[PDB]
Amino acid sequence: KRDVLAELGLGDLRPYLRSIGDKDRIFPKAHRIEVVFLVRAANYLLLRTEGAGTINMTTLEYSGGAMEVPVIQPQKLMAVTRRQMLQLLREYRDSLDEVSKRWLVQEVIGKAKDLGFKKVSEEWNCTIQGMDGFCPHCTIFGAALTEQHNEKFGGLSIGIKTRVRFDPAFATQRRITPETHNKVTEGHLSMTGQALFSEVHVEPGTVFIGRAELVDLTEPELVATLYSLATLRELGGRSGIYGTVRVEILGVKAGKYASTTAYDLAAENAGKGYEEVKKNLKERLEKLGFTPVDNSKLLAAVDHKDPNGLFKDLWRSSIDFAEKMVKWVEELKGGG
Ligand SMILES: [Zn+2]
Repeated sequence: KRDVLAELGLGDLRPYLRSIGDKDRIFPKAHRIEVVFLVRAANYLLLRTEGAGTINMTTLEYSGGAMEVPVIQPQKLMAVTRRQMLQLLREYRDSLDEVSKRWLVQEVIGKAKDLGFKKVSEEWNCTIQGMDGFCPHCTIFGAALTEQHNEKFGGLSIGIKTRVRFDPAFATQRRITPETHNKVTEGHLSMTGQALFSEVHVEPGTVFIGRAELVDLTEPELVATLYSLATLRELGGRSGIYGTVRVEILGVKAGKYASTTAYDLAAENAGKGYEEVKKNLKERLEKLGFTPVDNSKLLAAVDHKDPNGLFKDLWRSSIDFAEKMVKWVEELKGGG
């Protein structure tokens, strides 16, 4: 049958992936898959801080000196990527006919009901902001679950941590609107000036270098994660980044330890523009032992609107995880 990993150059990843139905899905394996990607601003990108300590600008140190560049912080990357997976899940849902819908209701939603989950309407939906605690975006990117989500969690707080960890994504050039009139206030303090980066306008064409580590994923979870990234376009919501981007996956590598970081890659490419960066990066990734990814092939090999395509296996994988999670909670709570 169909083998999307083989269609992409990605067959050698298999030994490193988890299998749906594995009794030990909750137990971690001591390896990771690095994914390196590019984010390019189509129009202007607007960056906004969200609370004390959040940043839009950061320093790249490199051979010729130091430059402060725009940066997309990890929790913004999380927010937009998970919001995209969620939208793809909604479109999958809306692609179902009566036959495939009953599959979802009976084989997925029903199974979730049996497992104690409360958000089990036959009309499926989840948010990014309640959450069901069993859908692919919840299980992959994480959630804080309580008795509100699952009737078996009385007196318990159950945390799912993300299995997709983002580096910050770093711009290679300081291409921002010169702006002196941002203003922030709190009580009797106010702040303005050129160096206030509460809001940043990143110029069209700016490229950011990104990296993520993907751990303990199954095949469809991995592919759907790559695909959610690759299909990012309109960014918004409440995540502090707003505008249109194009994202390209450049390469993956499995290993016990990471071979690179977004920061180092960007620093290597300080001052350089899109085409030069992409060229340099492709070479660097090859030297680092990365398997190239054909972003165009990725987009075509996955049809999230096919009722029996990858997103079916994604849902199977998610409910599998959720089952193992519930079992783990019951087996480790120590009675009661
Ligand atoms: Zn969910």
